[PDB]
Amino acid sequence: MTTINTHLRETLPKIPYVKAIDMYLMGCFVFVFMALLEYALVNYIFFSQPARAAAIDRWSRIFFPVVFSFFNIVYWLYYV
Amino acid sequence: GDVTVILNNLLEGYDNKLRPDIGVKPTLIHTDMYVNSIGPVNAINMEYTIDIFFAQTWYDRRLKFNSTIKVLRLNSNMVGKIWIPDTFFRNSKKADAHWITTPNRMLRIWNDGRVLYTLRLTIDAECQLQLHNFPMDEHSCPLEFSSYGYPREEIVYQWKRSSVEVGDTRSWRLYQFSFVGLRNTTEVVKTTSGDYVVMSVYFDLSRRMGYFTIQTYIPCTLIVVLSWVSFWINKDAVPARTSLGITTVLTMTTLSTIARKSLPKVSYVTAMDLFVSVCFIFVFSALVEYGTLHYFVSSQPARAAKMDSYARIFFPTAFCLFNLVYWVSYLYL
Amino acid sequence: NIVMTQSPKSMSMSVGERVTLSCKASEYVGTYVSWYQQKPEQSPKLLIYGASNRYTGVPDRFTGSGSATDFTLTIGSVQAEDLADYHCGQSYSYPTFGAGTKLELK
Amino acid sequence: YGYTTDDIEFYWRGDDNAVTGVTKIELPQFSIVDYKLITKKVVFSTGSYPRLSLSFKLKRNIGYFILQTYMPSILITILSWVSFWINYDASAARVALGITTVLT
Amino acid sequence: VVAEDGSRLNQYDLLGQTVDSGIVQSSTGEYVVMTTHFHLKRKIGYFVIQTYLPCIMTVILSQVSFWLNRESVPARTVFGVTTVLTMTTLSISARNSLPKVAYATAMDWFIAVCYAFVFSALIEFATVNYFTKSQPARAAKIDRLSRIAFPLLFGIFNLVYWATYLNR
Amino acid sequence: LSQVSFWLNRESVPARTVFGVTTVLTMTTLSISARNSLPKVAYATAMDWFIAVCYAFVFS
Ligand SMILES: *[C@@H]1O[C@H](CO)[C@@H](O[C@@H]2O[C@H](CO)[C@@H](O[C@@H]3O[C@H](CO[C@H]4O[C@H](CO[C@H]5O[C@H](CO)[C@@H](O)[C@H](O)[C@@H]5O[C@H]5O[C@H](CO)[C@@H](O)[C@H](O)[C@@H]5O)[C@@H](O)[C@H](O[C@H]5O[C@H](CO)[C@@H](O)[C@H](O)[C@@H]5O)[C@@H]4O)[C@@H](O)[C@H](O[C@H]4O[C@H](CO)[C@@H](O)[C@H](O)[C@@H]4O[C@H]4O[C@H](CO)[C@@H](O)[C@H](O)[C@@H]4O[C@H]4O[C@H](CO)[C@@H](O)[C@H](O)[C@@H]4O)[C@@H]3O)[C@H](O)[C@H]2NC(C)=O)[C@H](O)[C@H]1NC(C)=O
Ligand SMILES: *[C@@H]1O[C@H](CO)[C@@H](O[C@@H]2O[C@H](CO)[C@@H](O[C@@H]3O[C@H](CO[C@H]4O[C@H](CO)[C@@H](O)[C@H](O)[C@@H]4O)[C@@H](O)[C@H](O[C@H]4O[C@H](CO)[C@@H](O)[C@H](O)[C@@H]4O)[C@@H]3O)[C@H](O)[C@H]2NC(C)=O)[C@H](O)[C@H]1NC(C)=O
Ligand SMILES: CCCCCCCCCCCCCCCCCC(=O)OC[C@@H](COP(=O)(O)OC[C@@H](N)C(=O)O)OC(=O)CCCCCCCCCCCCCCC
Ligand SMILES: *[C@@H]1O[C@H](CO)[C@@H](O[C@@H]2O[C@H](CO)[C@@H](O)[C@H](O)[C@H]2NC(C)=O)[C@H](O)[C@H]1NC(C)=O
Ligand SMILES: Cc1ccccc1-n1c(C)nc2ccccc2c1=O
Repeated sequence: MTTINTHLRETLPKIPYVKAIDMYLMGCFVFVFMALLEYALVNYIFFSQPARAAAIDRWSRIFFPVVFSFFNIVYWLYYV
Repeated sequence: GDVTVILNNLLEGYDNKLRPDIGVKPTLIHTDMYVNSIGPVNAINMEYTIDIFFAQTWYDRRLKFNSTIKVLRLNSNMVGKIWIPDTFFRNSKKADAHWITTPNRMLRIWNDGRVLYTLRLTIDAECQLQLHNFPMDEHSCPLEFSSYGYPREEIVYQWKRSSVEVGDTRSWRLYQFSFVGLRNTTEVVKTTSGDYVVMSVYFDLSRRMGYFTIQTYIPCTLIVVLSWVSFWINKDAVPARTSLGITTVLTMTTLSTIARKSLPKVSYVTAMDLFVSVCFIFVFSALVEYGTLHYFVSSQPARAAKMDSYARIFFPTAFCLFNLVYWVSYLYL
Repeated sequence: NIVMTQSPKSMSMSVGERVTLSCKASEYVGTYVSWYQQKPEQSPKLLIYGASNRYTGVPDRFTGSGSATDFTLTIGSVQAEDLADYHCGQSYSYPTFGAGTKLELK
Repeated sequence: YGYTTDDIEFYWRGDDNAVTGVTKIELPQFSIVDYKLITKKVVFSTGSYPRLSLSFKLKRNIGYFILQTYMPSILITILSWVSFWINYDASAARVALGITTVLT
Repeated sequence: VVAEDGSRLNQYDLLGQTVDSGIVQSSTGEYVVMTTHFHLKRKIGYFVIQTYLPCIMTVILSQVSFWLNRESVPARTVFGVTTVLTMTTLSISARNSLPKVAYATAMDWFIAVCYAFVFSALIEFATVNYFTKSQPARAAKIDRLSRIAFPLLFGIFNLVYWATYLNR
Repeated sequence: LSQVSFWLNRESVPARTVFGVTTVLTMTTLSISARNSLPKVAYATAMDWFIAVCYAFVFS
């Protein structure tokens, strides 16, 4: 994701405010970062209580795509 | 009123195709230079920019008048109507005068026929930078000028006592370099056209090693110490000392690529890329040492056990020694 | 409005000694500060125009010094015909004057 | 351009010293092997015109390319070979080595 | 006078103008010079979004490694290595945009401190691994101390830096 | 390279995961690189379709 952003920004002017493409890339980066942090949280409680770890994995499987779809719909209805 | 009469009398029956003293003696021209700024010095094109006020003075007995007026102070309007020396800069990739809002030119004619002619110039002057010892490299490269078509028998240039004057040097555009002084020189060069008096001004520039330090040297040594960090990791077949090594190598090669792209494509070895190559050898040595250690784990455990500490001590000492040798050799040169 | 503060309001001094008058500008006024001398029952007379430019006929003992917001008028070998009000005025914007300094003999 | 070969003739003054300064040229990436001076005539639809050709033979210096692009390839190939000295049990290590070498 | 809509600045902001008149001595005589000064103020949003947020995210990612269990050695090694590589790339990129000045800017100091934090996190992990399986209590103690120390120190540094470079 | 991961043993999860992720990253880099040579037209070229199908195969 960082590579995508860096390649994109090398073709625009140095603009202060946030562009819509920047908003989308930031949101996607936040999603990836949240996935990594969710894995770290799982690993923090792996040994002590694997049941809640499995529950968290299932909940993530269910609720990452849903929140991503909601964010996409919000983004594409705000601008278009 | 009567200055118009003087000007009309001066130009009547006057031929600006002929230099003063056409068939008598060479025309002597005294030159002065005021250096406004010395622009960026891009080693990629081996050139530097310079903005100057260029003053030329000579005697023209045809421009001789008698009046209470002692000096005629004129603008560029009359420059094209009298004879002007065809001075050009020999090592200039390109140059241009300034023309806004009017031609930045000045002409003054004195009672006895002395002429002063000044104009503003920006010049991109070529000089070949020998980039050995870069970025600990010092250069003194010239600005040469002469007449194009008049050989020594016809025009002779002469530096005044205070010919070259510099400004403040605080507002100049020298980033990698610092101005440390200058000197002027004269000589005669032989060409297919004839012998020409060539005047030269040498500007002494020393590179300041503050940008390249933080741009290349610190990251490379930091990568080297990161490579060292591997020697303390748990000693096994763990990928923590394999991925670490290979990532160190790829970062090293990327840094080398960027650093070399900093400067022009010269076939010889600079001081910077020797350092990068040595830091590139150190990381490879650490990685191969780990490989051999892991191979010997299966054969001899004590061998690997003592090898880890031996590398842990032999690497930083060798790196410090190389740093000392490198900096001592290059700084005292 | 640019208000100019002049100090001291009044100062009594003896002949032949260096006396300095200070003017302070509320805002930036590059060098468009003038010093005028007004003798009793007389119109003001321009002494210094711009910053540190003696006007014609002004004795060389009147010296002006300036800045972006701090200006001083310096009199050197004072004489007895210098007893007058001294005003500083800016001209960077619509002109404004200070209160003035009443020179005294003592 | 305008004057055909019966109006104008071109020739080198000296025929070998007409061109000077070649040996003093230094190029960062090339070396001037040599140069030739040619006299010929070229035919166009509007007539035949004199022509002079000056040509340089430039050889590229190799050392810069060696340093910048060749060594890294050999070094990455050797680092890929290093995978053979790792035991087959360490799948992650060998696969990381190979993939990283491909990426490099 | 500046036109109301006549602004082609995108990275700066025009605060106002200022004129002056003066004299310059020259070897050819004494000339009048008229001066104008345009007071400009750089906008910070672009540099925030493109350097400061990436560096803060990289530091946070490096500090995440403290919450991984001591058994997942390659995980923490990858965290440290990739964070250091990211910091180096960011330093290069952020230095690209600028003239090659010979001194250090505020951005340079911020990048250097973030680079130091990432390296210190890597060193802490190396020390933990060194003391693992020999003094597990000590390793656990240092890890659980770092988990609070590193974010706290980074926050304190950020607060100090911004307070000193914005209250100005 | 992505399809070579099939022949690995199922008891090596890190290796096949690395294969997949690095192949996807390489595909993304190639897709970013390919367009850089062409003007910014608003439709898909034949090369775009080829890259899309290759990305689909790697993802699958
Ligand atoms: C291949 O083709 C190319 C394209 O055709 C060709 O390039 C052209 O070459 C010619 C010949 O050299 C150039 O014409 C000359 O230009 C000189 C100025 O050069 C600078 O400025 C021009 C633009 O010129 C405008 O601005 C100046 C000053 O601002 C004016 O003086 C000009 O008249 C002209 O003004 C008009 O345009 C302005 C807008 O720009 C208007 O605002 C204005 O109102 C006018 O309408 C630039 O283009 C130049 O840049 C180019 O050249 C430089 C060279 O180094 C390059 O580096 C650069 O990259 C560009 O290539 C440059 O910056 C003129 O000075 C010159 O005219 C004087 O000389 C001739 C001959 O001596 C006189 O006949 C003429 O009358 C002028 O002399 C009078 O004025 C001078 C002023 O100093 C006096 O000293 C002199 O005594 C004399 O005074 C008398 O007349 C006055 C009235 O003129 C009067 O006031 C006096 O009282 C007195 O009576 C000449 O015109 C042309 O610009 C080039 N064009 C381009 C695009 O480059 C190339 O050579 C060809 N190659 C070959 C191999 O053939
Ligand atoms: C870089 O690239 C350029 C362009 O290709 C090369 O230019 C060629 O250079 C060679 C060597 O200088 C030229 O070869 C010469 O051609 C001449 C013309 O020959 C024609 O005309 C004669 C009669 O006028 C006919 O006999 C012949 O059939 C052709 O129709 C020859 O006169 C030259 O000498 C030859 O003849 C004499 C007398 O018989 C012999 O003593 C010689 O040994 C030789 O046989 C010579 O052959 C060639 O013409 C150039 N080509 C072009 C297109 O100009 C450069 O050489 C190349 N390298 C460099 C460093 O620039
Ligand atoms: C371009 C320039 C780049 C240059 C890079 C070089 C950077 C140099 C920066 C290098 C410094 C590296 C930072 C820390 C790494 C490991 C420290 C560590 O933990 O090992 C010591 C150990 C010994 O004591 P114990 O085990 O607790 O003993 C138990 C009992 N006997 C008792 O003492 O009570 O534990 C401690 O001391 C814990 C405190 C350190 C960690 C938390 C704060 C540090 C980070 C916070 C501070 C880090 C901020 C970074 C700098 C501002
Ligand atoms: C610039 O050139 C002038 C003329 O050649 C030099 O002037 C001479 O300076 C030396 C001192 O180095 C004196 O001994 C001569 O008497 C001077 N000659 C004249 C004619 O003035 C001057 O030194 C040069 N500037 C340098 C070298 O910096
Ligand atoms: C991904 C992205 C989009 C827009 C602005 C910034 C970033 N962004 C972020 C949010 N985090 C990074 C962390 C490390 C390296 C680069 C980036 C980066 O470019």
